[PDB]
Amino acid sequence: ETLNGGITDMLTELANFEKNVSQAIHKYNAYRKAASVIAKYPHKIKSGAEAKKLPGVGTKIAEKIDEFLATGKLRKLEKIRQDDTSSSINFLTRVSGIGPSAARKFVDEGIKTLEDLRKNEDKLNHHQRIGLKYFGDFEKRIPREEMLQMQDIVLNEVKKVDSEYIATVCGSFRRGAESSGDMDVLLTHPSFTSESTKQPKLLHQVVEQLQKVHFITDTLSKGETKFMGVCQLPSKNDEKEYPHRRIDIRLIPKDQYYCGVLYFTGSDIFNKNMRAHALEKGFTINEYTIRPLGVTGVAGEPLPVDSEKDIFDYIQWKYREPKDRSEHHHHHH
DNA sequence: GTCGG
DNA sequence: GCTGATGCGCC
DNA sequence: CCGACGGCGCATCAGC
Ligand SMILES: [Mn+2]
Ligand SMILES: [Mn+2]
Ligand SMILES: [Mn+2]
Ligand SMILES: [Mn+2]
Ligand SMILES: [Mn+2]
Ligand SMILES: [Mn+2]
Ligand code: NA
Ligand code: NA
Ligand code: NA
Ligand code: NA
Ligand code: NA
Ligand code: NA
Ligand code: NA
Repeated sequence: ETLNGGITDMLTELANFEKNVSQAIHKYNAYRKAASVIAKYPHKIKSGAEAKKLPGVGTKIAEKIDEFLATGKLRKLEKIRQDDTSSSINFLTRVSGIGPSAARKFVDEGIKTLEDLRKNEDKLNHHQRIGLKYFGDFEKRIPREEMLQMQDIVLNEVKKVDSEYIATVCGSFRRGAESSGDMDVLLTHPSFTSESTKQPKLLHQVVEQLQKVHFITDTLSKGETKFMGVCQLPSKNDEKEYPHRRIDIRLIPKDQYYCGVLYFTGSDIFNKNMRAHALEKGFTINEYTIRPLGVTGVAGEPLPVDSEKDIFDYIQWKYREPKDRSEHHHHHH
């Protein structure tokens, strides 16, 4: 059903090879960009020349597209698929906590399959152990209806610790997706701003309560402002158990909420595009601030921002609503 | 790998 | 302890 | 070996 679906799958697959196997993070991003603009292109691509007009598609991808349009495949990708070392490395990176470095190391030590991973628990750190343990569950997408139940648990229990926390479920959920990979919760509290931490355990207290009602079930990593863990909906009595889910919680300075929500709403590729455009307009954006770059490449004072749209306005973009910050594709008949 | 120099 | 590099993660 | 490319939190290491 997807317009230019073959091409866009081909680019995503090369991208992943580059990140996981080549550890070539810049080529990964070039292939992701190429895939993103091709998938948002509303016409069927017929040659490499055409694709080459799109920003981020250059001679080599045009050559591949030309090849893919002739044969319906890419010999470069056939070779990679036959390579059992690449394949196992690629696979191992899908476990949370195993990245391209650990995957390569595991694979040359004879750990090539899940079965092999579950045999060598003792080599895994705590993150990796938890990612192994929930590997199948984490592959499942969360239906928006379960996101609503998880939301109702998180808001209720946040309120119970302190009425002046505000929690906002961002990510794909806030962009309106019908399913989400995980749940990302943006949290503020007026004791925490860019200038002061008036209370010390602001994030912890929330996490503690979420463990106490048995909603958060495991921890991957945790600091003063970002928690990363596992969570799970409580089931109907006797009914089947719900799969475990990833949950991310980020506490942001109350007075930098808009930059924070912009960041945490994504998509990841919108953020990258938006922040790249800001750079070429002479601004630098992160989850806290938008700052102008000095003539010498150095960021100055933060600019005032009273809404998400103020940030767009600064870099001369039409405000795009959350739903329009997702990636999209087109269809053929 | 692509683009701005 | 601090700073800076590497690895892995978030959007 | 042209160099930038989005920006940063948490975990852990190295060197001081
Ligand atoms: Mn579709
Ligand atoms: Mn489009
Ligand atoms: Mn998410
Ligand atoms: Mn997440
Ligand atoms: Mn028809
Ligand atoms: Mn994501
Ligand atoms: Na097609
Ligand atoms: Na181009
Ligand atoms: Na991974
Ligand atoms: Na920890
Ligand atoms: Na489970
Ligand atoms: Na631009
Ligand atoms: Na205002």
